Amino acid sequence: PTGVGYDWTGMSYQERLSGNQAPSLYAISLIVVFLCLAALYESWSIPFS
Amino acid sequence: PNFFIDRPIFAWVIAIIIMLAGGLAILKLPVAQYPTIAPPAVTISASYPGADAKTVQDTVTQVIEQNMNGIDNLMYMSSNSDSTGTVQITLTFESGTDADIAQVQVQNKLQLAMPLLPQEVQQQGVSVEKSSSSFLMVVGVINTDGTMTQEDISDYVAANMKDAISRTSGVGDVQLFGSQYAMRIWMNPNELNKFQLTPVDVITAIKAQNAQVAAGQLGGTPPVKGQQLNASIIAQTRLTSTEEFGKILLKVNQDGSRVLLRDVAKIELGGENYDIIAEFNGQPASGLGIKLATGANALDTAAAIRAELAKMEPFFPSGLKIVYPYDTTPFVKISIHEVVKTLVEAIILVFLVMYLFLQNFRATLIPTIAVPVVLLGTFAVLAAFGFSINTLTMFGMVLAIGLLVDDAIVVVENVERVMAEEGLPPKEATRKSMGQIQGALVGIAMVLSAVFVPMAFFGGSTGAIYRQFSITIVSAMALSVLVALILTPALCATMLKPIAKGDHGEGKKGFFGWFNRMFEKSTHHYTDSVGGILRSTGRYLVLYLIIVVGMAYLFVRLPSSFLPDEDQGVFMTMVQLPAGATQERTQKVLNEVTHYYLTKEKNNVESVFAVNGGGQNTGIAFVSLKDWADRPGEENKVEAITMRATRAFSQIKDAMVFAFNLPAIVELGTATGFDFELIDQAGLGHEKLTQARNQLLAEAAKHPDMLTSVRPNGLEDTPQFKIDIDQEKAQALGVSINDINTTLGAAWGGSYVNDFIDRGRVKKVYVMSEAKYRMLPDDIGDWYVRAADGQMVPFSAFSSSRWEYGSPRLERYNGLPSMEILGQAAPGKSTGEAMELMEQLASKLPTGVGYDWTGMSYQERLSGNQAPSLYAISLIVVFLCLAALYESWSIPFSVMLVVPLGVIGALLAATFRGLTNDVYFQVGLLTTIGLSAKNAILIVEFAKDLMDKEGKGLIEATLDAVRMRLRPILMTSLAFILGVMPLVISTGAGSGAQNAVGTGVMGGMVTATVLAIFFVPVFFVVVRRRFSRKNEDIEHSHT
Amino acid sequence: DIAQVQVQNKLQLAMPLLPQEVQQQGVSVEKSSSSFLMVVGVINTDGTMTQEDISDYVAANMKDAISRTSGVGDVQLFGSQYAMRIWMNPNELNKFQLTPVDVITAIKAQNAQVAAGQLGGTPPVKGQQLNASIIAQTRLTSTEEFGKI
Amino acid sequence: GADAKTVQDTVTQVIEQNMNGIDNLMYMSSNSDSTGTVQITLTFESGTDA
Amino acid sequence: LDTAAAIRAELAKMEPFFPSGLKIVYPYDTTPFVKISIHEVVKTLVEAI
Ligand SMILES: CCCCCCCCCCCCO[C@@H]1O[C@H](CO)[C@@H](O[C@H]2O[C@H](CO)[C@@H](O)[C@H](O)[C@H]2O)[C@H](O)[C@H]1O
Repeated sequence: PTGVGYDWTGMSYQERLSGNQAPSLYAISLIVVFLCLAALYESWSIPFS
Repeated sequence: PNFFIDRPIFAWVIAIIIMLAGGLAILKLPVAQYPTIAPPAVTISASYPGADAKTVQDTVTQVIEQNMNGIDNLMYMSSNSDSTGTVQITLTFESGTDADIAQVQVQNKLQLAMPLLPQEVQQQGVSVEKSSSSFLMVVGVINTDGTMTQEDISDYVAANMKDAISRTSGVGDVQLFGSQYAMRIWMNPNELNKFQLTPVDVITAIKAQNAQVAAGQLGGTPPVKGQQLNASIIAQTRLTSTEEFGKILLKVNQDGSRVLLRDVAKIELGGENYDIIAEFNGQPASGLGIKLATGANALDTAAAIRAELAKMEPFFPSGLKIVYPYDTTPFVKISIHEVVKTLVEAIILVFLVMYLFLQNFRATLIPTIAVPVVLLGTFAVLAAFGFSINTLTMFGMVLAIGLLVDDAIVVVENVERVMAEEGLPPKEATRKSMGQIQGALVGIAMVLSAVFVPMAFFGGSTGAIYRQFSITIVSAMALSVLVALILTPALCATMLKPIAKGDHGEGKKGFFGWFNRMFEKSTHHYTDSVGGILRSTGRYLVLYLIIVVGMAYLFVRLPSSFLPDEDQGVFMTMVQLPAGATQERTQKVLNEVTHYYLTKEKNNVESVFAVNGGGQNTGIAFVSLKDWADRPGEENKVEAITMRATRAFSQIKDAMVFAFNLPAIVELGTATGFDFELIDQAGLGHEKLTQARNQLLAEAAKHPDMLTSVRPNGLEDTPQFKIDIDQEKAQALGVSINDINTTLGAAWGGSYVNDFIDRGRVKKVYVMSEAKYRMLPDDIGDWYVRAADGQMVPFSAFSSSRWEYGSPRLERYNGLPSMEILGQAAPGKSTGEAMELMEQLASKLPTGVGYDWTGMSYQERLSGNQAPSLYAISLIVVFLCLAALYESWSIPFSVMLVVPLGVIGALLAATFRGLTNDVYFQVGLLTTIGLSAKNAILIVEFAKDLMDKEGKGLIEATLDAVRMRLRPILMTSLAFILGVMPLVISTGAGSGAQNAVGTGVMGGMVTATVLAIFFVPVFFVVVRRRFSRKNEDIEHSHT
Repeated sequence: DIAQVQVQNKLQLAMPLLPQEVQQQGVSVEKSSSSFLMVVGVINTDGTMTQEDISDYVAANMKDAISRTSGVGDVQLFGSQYAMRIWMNPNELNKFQLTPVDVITAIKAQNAQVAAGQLGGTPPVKGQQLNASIIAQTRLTSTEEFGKI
Repeated sequence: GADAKTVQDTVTQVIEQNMNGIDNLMYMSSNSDSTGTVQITLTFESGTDA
Repeated sequence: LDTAAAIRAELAKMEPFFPSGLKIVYPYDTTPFVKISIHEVVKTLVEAI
């Protein structure tokens, strides 16, 4: 009924945390690797390739 | 550097990364109006019901000032002992101490003296609190139907909202203003003398019939073997209603009928205490003071608290509505809105200059990219070092905009300048040009951070204040020189368009460049001229000395504020009734004040909070004003508002009432002025010291040419009421003195006796006299004390009564008896001098009359001997760095000599606006100096380069140099002064700052550069004439 | 600091289980030294005063601000502060039919402050004009007034 | 000797209103027993100074 | 050496409100030694230069 909600805590809280962390983490990490290659290698292309 | 010219995209990558660290830093960057600035203060508060000033000073105040030994980093200890029975001891610690550790040490030394306190104090509370007087917001609570009083609303407040406000995001401390529902029994004296009863019986029976009892449990361990049942055994449950307390027994008569509580007194859920009485526009109200969480954003906490109350709005009882007296937040949104507008605006202006001078969209696109970055990164390094977006940090940004604007400009310019001069394709041009300005750039970085780090190391609140700017600006400057060394040269080599040798695009533009000629012509005019002013020198040295001396005179004749007072959307008008006054009179003058603001300020005043604030004797009104867009004019602003209000309450009253606007940062050293503390040190009487204070009243009032407005900061003695109990007569009749005093006490002050439990919240239970039977001294006759053998004795049988004098508010300083004395320096004179004359006057005072400083006068007494040492370090570090950059111990003087030329024009205009030598003015001063020196440096170096690496003469060289350095100096100062312009001519929110910064700066830039482009080569050329014969002249060499 | 406060914390778990003589005579928690950092001496050349007078001056004018210096662990006082000292006469006590108990209880009665009160105290009556302090049983200041006990 | 709904609206709920402005707090959870016990657990941001 | 200097300022401050003839004396203090002892290491370093 109305106003009866849910949560995870302890164990399940921290795992909701790793879920919530997955996408941004491959986002940031993937985008860094990009910069680093475009930087070491003077190319815009090698990063897309 | 040279490196990135060929590695542009490496440059872009670092740019990007600084940007994303920046943008990230910016998305999640805290905001408040000002950063934490005040030394840590913890106040211990406790109340002793019924007590007078000396009772709380001499039973509790002192037991704590004796047990507060060995706590880390004590700065000073200061206590009020109010006749309301409350005692408040303020411990301020060394600036930058762990707030928390301090407080816990304090709370624990307290928890150890706790057994040497009286019993009422122990049960009434001793609290240890961090004392920031800065509440993020005050929400007022009202009822449209006017259904309830204040005590009801108040209890509602304590019962429903503080829970859901304190759960709101960003809300740190939540505080309750008012008295909750407590069980209030108003005794009836005649009704009690009736039945052979005293307050003793009242209290004692009340204790019997209302508590819980050490309960017990069935099947309890260890049970018997094979046991079966185990559950809770309910005992004496605390009483729920008045209706049950009426029926509690006080005395059984012979003929059986019982005498209940209901009989002898009026019984009601009442207020816990009724000293403080509040109206929001005449409608009764209670209030909440919300403090922002630590490391929290102010504006969201505002918006969240607001959505939180708005949802709860429909479940408010009949007619109750939420209102807003106080909110630092909307002003914060608008000041910040205006700083962003500025930074962006200066960017647009730089664009307009760069275009309308270099007239090529790509060139103008570069600096456009440079600053957003330096901005972001700066935002980031400050994010890294953990600052916040406050007035000090953002205006610390504005002040550095000139350095950013200039760093980018110098480079793009010199490059273009090189192509236009020589006809290299863009790259080789940029390499050449970076080649020209590189050594300078690292140099400038070193001289700039040489004037900006020393100001960081200042001490106390002022030093904090400075550290904000110092760091803000070293970061902006740092990132901008690097951007200048890494990206921008690469941006030039890349997106910059080649310009034909000997171009200058002279004329050609029928529609446009009818200007380029004008500027070319005037540029030779210019060279012509400067050579002429090196042709004879003397005049211009005199002229210089003139300017310097003027610089100084003006300097002396300048005012010294701390921070400008700003129209902050709210202010307060505080009220003081004559000594001895009552609630109703004070209250009267308040209703008159309130109605006045609502009358003769109908177009302005939005709302008034009247706080008849215990003690009675004083009252106070917190005042709200409508949004800034509906108070446009000059007479509609706080200046005028407060003036017309003090005009109102000046003559026409029997009570003194002033109306004022607040300092910006709440805990402000009042500029010219001081906090003197006069201390008693010999086992001396309060009498003697008060009379000593009178003496220094006479001695400081006799010196108007130094000191101005010297005052005590407390409430003077008032007459009090002495009731001398003939103990003999009491031991005679057989009455117990414990019973006489404890009954008397219960009668006029009251006694906290029990707790009760209403609706599922535990609340207090007091017992006092009904109003009308404890008011005027004759009421003493109305009360009775029963002996051990059982008979009634009126009080006028065993006591004598009289009037006398006493002090209601007993003050202490660092453990000893003292009297606090505020004061400021004569209209012209300085605080330091005044403080000195105060020492010479107070030196006239008695043995056991010693003196000391605190707070404002403390902070101002120690870290003010730092100014000269820090600018000594600055002069020497800056000098040493330049001595390195040029290869001379002497040439540095040719650039250090410009420093007055900018300073002079700043104070000029600053006096012409009659502003004040404040922080904003001063960091401005530096900034001004700083660019004056950068440009001086670029010119000096260019000259020298010509002399050396080309073997050009000295005079020709200076000419050439200054010539190639004319076009940029102008572009920048042009851009700057033109972006800054709005700071000077802007009102709207908070523009006291905007103007204060802007003025000195703009004036500064005008005289700075207008002087620079003539005095620099003079400075150079003369100073350069204290060096070697052969070489001299010069013009051969060998590359 | 942290240590001091955890230890002081377990000490609060022992505090209501300690007697009142102990509680009111003083329990102290110190992160202090092993030995003496220094010893400050207080004297009088002319010998105008005895020694206990000097001592009183030491706990009355001086000791409080020394134990508050930042960085000072403990102060020890070589001597005692002035306290109102009553030395009973035993035979004199059997004489008048009295014991030390009477002494204590009576001394408690004739010497304290008391929840006094206020004329015009809130809530006053409508149209009230007076609001002032009611002075009560004052604690006794001198030896002589202890004589009359 | 006290009961549960007694300890919670006299001791527990009184404490959770003073736990405002505690830094690096993740979640708050409290038990209120008639065995005489009342118990409050504050779990904090991962890595907070204990 | 610092707690020392602070106790000096507090005491020097307390001197004047003392009664008739009172004087402070110095029986014990580890400090003058610390200062003067490290000071002789200094005289050394310099003369040695
Ligand atoms: C912002 C763009 C820059 C262009 C602005 C040009 C205006 C210059 C304003 C102030 C500079 C002083 O201007 C200059 O003063 C000196 C006088 O010492 C003149 O110099 C002249 O006078 C003195 C004698 O009086 C002679 O030794 C000198 O040979 C002679 O040519 C300059 O020819 C004159 O132009």
